[PDB]
Amino acid sequence: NLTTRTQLPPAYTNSSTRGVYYPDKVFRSSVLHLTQDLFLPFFSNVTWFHALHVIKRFDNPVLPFNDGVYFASTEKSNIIRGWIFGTTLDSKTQSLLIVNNATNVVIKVCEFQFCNDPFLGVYYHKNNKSWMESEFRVYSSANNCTFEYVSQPFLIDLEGKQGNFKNLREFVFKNIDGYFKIYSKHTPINLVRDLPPGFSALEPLVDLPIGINITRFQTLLALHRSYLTPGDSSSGWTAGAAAYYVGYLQPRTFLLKYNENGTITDAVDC
Amino acid sequence: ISSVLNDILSRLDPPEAEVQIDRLITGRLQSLQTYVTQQLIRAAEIRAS
Amino acid sequence: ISSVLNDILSRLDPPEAEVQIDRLITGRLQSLQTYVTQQLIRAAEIRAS
Amino acid sequence: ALDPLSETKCTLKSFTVEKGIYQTSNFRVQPTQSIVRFPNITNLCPFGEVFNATRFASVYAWNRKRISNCVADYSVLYNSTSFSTFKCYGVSPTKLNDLCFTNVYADSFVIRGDEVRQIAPGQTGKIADYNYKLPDDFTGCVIAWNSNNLDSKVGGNYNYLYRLFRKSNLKPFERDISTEIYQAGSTPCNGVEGLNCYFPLQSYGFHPTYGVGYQPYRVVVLSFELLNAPATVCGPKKSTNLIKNKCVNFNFNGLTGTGVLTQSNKKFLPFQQFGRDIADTTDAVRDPQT
Amino acid sequence: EVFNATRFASVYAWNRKRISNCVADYSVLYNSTSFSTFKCYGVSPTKLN
Amino acid sequence: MTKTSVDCTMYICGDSTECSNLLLQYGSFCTQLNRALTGIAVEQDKNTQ
Ligand SMILES: *[C@@H]1O[C@H](CO)[C@@H](O[C@@H]2O[C@H](CO)[C@@H](O)[C@H](O)[C@H]2NC(C)=O)[C@H](O)[C@H]1NC(C)=O
Ligand SMILES: *[C@@H]1O[C@H](CO)[C@@H](O)[C@H](O)[C@H]1NC(C)=O
Ligand SMILES: *[C@@H]1O[C@H](CO)[C@@H](O)[C@H](O)[C@H]1NC(C)=O
Ligand SMILES: *[C@@H]1O[C@H](CO)[C@@H](O)[C@H](O)[C@H]1NC(C)=O
Ligand SMILES: *[C@@H]1O[C@H](CO)[C@@H](O)[C@H](O)[C@H]1NC(C)=O
Ligand SMILES: *[C@@H]1O[C@H](CO)[C@@H](O)[C@H](O)[C@H]1NC(C)=O
Ligand SMILES: *[C@@H]1O[C@H](CO)[C@@H](O)[C@H](O)[C@H]1NC(C)=O
Ligand SMILES: *[C@@H]1O[C@H](CO)[C@@H](O)[C@H](O)[C@H]1NC(C)=O
Ligand SMILES: *[C@@H]1O[C@H](CO)[C@@H](O)[C@H](O)[C@H]1NC(C)=O
Ligand SMILES: *[C@@H]1O[C@H](CO)[C@@H](O)[C@H](O)[C@H]1NC(C)=O
Ligand SMILES: *[C@@H]1O[C@H](CO)[C@@H](O)[C@H](O)[C@H]1NC(C)=O
Ligand SMILES: *[C@@H]1O[C@H](CO)[C@@H](O)[C@H](O)[C@H]1NC(C)=O
Repeated sequence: NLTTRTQLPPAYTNSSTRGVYYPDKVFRSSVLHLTQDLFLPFFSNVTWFHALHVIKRFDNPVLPFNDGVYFASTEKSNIIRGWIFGTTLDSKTQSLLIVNNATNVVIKVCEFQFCNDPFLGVYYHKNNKSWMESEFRVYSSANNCTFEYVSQPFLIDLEGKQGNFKNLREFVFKNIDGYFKIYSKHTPINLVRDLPPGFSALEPLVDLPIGINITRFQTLLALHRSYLTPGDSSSGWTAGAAAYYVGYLQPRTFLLKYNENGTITDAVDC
Repeated sequence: ISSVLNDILSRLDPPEAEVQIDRLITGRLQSLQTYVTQQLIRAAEIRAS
Repeated sequence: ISSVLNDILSRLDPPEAEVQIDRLITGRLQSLQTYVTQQLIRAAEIRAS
Repeated sequence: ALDPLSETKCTLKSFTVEKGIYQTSNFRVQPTQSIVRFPNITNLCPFGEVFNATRFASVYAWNRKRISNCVADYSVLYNSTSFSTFKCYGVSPTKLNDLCFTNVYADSFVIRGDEVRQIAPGQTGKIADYNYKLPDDFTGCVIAWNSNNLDSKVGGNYNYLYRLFRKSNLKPFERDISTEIYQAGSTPCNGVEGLNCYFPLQSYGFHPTYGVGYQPYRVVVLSFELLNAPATVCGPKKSTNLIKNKCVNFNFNGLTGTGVLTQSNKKFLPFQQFGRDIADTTDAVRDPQT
Repeated sequence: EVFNATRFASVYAWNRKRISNCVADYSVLYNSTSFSTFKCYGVSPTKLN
Repeated sequence: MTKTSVDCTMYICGDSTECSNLLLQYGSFCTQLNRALTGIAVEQDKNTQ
C-alpha cells in the first residue's frame, strides 16, 4: 500500500552497559547483589533502523521475537507510536496491539486482520497552521476481543521538526506464564546519531494478563504529509527524523550495586 | 522455602513449618561448627608462635 | 533414590526432583568440607616439620 | 529464670558451681502489647458475582477476572454453597484469616466430573494438555463443586465445548481459541474436512440422568502472591493504634514479628512496601494507614 | 484388547498379560475412555512420553 | 588473638518462641561449642603472661 522505497543495506552497532531493570520490588540500600536472569549481554550486536527523507526511508519490517526484546527510540518528534505482537499476524490467531493516537494510548487483544503495511498519518495545512491526524490504517476488522484498555484523553504536539533528537526512550518486553511484562524509561538527550553509551535503570511499568503465543512483532509509525503530489501510495510523505534500535535478551548472571538511596547504579556481566 | 523465619511462621501452620525450621537449624549449626573448628586451628598456630 | 543426576532428571519433573538434588548437594558439600579440614591439619604438621 | 546463679546452674547441668566468671546468655526483653495495622478497606468482596453467577465459560475459553478493594470474609458462603474439592498450595488454610493478598486473580470454567483431578500441578491428560495448564510453582487455591441442577438439560446441553486435538501441549496460563481443521493422516486438509481431517472442538453431552463421572462441575482457581507488592485485598481483622519506642508484637499486612518501632529517614519508591537488611531480614516497612 | 475387553477376570484369579513391541501412544484413548483414578508411583506422568 | 563468644539461640532462632523450643533436642551441642571457645580465650591471657 506504499511505494517509493529507495533501498540500501542495513546498519549495525553494539550496545553499551545498558538494559538493566529492577528484578523485584524490595527496597535495598548499599548492597552488592548477585542475580541470574534474562538480560541483555554487554557489547551485543544491535540493528539500526532509520526514518527520514532527504531517499524515502520508512523501515517498518517484521522481526522475530524470542526470549523478550529490548527497544530503544531516539527522536525529536513523535513518530514511533506503538507495536503489534502476534504469531501469524492474521485473522486465524490472536494478536496484541499497543498504540498511541495523539489523544489516548490503547491496548487491545483481538483477532486482527492486519494490513500489509499499517501506519498513522498527520496532515499539515496552509495559512491556518494545524495538524489533526488525518490518517489511520492499521487493520481491517477485529471480531473476538478478550482484553481492552483505553487511557484518559490528552493531547500532544505533532510537528516539532527542528534541531536534532532531544528525546530517548527505553523499553523492555518479556512474555512469561501468560504475563506480558513491560519496563520503561525516559531520558533527555542531545545527539545526532549512534545511540550514546551510558547506564540507566528500567523501573517496572506494567504486567498484562494476555495469555497468548508470541513469535513475531512489527513497529507502528506515523508519517506527516502536506501539499504535495496526490494519490496516497505514491503521494509523498515527509517523515522527518527518527531512529529505533532492537536487541535480543539471553539468560546471564549479573552483579548489581544498590546505592544509599535504593537506586541501582552499576552492574557487572560475569 | 525461605531464609526468614517470620515468613515461614506467617504462611504455614506449625506441623508444616517444622520441616523448614529443622532444615535452617541444621544449616546454621553446621556453620557455627565450621567457624569453631577454624578458630581452633588458628589458635594452635598462634600458640606455637 | 539414586546416585546419578541424569536418572533423577529423566524420571521426575522438577518439583519432585529438587529434593533429591538437595540431598545430594548437602552430602557432597559435607564430603568437600571434611577433605579441606584434613588437608588443613596435615598442612599444620608439615609446617612444624 | 529466678536468679543469675540459678541460670548458671541450669546452663552447667549440675547443682554445684565452682568459682569462675561463667558467662550467661544475654539481656532479654519481653513485649507488652500486640498491635495490628491493616489498610482502610470497607466493602465486602464480590463473592456472589463470582461464585453465584448465572453462567460460566467454556473450558477452552476459560474466564479470568481481577479482584481488588475487598474484605475476604469467606464465612458468608457457609450457608449458600457446598464445595466438593478445596485445596490450597502455597499457604495453610488456617492462616487465610491473617494475611493480605496483592495480585488476586480468579479463573472460572466448567468441566466433567471425572476431570477435576487434572486441575493440579504436574498432571497430564486431555484437559491438562490441550485446554488448561497450571505452572509448577503455583501459589493459590482450587475450588470445585457439582452443578448438575444448573448446567444440565433434559434434551442435553450443548453449549460447553472442549478441544480434542492439538499439535503440541499448552504452556501454563495460555489460551487458544483457534478453530482450524486438524490433519491426522498425511493428505493435506486444504480447507474442508475429509477422511483424516477433524474439527478440533466437541461439545460435552450433559444429561440429568448420567453417572456421577459424567455430570458437570464448576471450577474456580484463585491465584495470588503474598508478601511483596503492597496488597489490596485483606482479611477480617481489626486494626489498633500504633505503638512506638517499645518492644511489642506487630502484624503489618500479614507480616508478624516482635521488636521496637522508630521513625526512619528512608524514602520508598511508589511500588515498594518492604525493605530488608544484608542478611535477608526485614528492617523497614511502610504503614498502610498514614 | 486390554482396556476395551468384553470380559474381565475375578479379583482372586486376576489376569496377567505381557506387552512387547509397541509405540505406546496413549493419546488415542481420549475420545473413548474416561478414567476415574490414575496414579503413578515410580515416575512423574509428564515424563511418560 | 581476639577472644570471641557466641550465643546459639540468638544467632539461630533470634527472638522466637516457636523456635528455641526445637533447639532443646540439639541443646547439648551448644554447651560443647562454648567449651571450645572458652578454652581458647583463657589460653590467650596465658600467652601474654
Ligand atoms: C484514539 O483511539 C481511541 C480508541 O477508542 C478513541 O477513543 C474514543 O473514546 C471515546 C471516549 O471514551 C469513545 O466514546 C469513542 O467511542 C472512542 N472511539 C473513537 C474512535 O472515537 C479516540 O477517539 C482516538 N483518538 C483520535 C484522535 O483518533
Ligand atoms: C562499541 O561501539 C563503540 C562506538 O560505536 C566503539 O568505540 C567500540 O570500540 C565498540 N566496541 C566493540 C567491542 O565493538
Ligand atoms: C552483527 O551481525 C552481522 C550479520 O552477520 C555481522 O555482519 C556484523 O559483523 C555483526 N556485528 C557484530 C558487532 O557482531
Ligand atoms: C485548517 O484549514 C483546513 C482547510 O484549509 C481545515 O480542514 C482545518 O480544519 C483547519 N484547522 C483549524 C481550523 O484548526
Ligand atoms: C470468534 O469469532 C467468530 C466469528 O463470528 C465466532 O463465530 C466465534 O464464536 C468467536 N469465538 C469466540 C467468541 O470464542
Ligand atoms: C540521595 O538523594 C539526595 C537528593 O537530595 C542526594 O542529595 C544524595 O546525595 C543521594 N544519596 C546518595 C546518592 O547516596
Ligand atoms: C444466587 O443464585 C440463585 C440461583 O439459585 C438466585 O436465585 C439468587 O438470586 C442469587 N443471589 C445472588 C446474590 O446473586
Ligand atoms: C440459610 O439458608 C437456609 C436455606 O434453607 C435458610 O432457610 C436460612 O434462612 C438461611 N440463613 C441465613 C442466616 O442466611
Ligand atoms: C507458538 O507458535 C509457534 C509458531 O506457530 C508454534 O511453533 C508453537 O508450537 C506455539 N506454541 C504452542 C504452545 O502451541
Ligand atoms: C484510614 O483511617 C483512619 C481512621 O482512624 C484515618 O485516621 C486515616 O486518615 C485513614 N487513612 C487513609 C489513607 O484513608
Ligand atoms: C470397543 O469394543 C466394542 C465392542 O462392541 C466396539 O463396538 C467399540 O467400537 C470398541 N471401541 C474402541 C475404541 O475400539
Ligand atoms: C469422538 O467421539 C464422538 C462421540 O462418540 C464421536 O461423535 C466423534 O465422531 C468421535 N471423533 C472421532 C475423530 O472419532
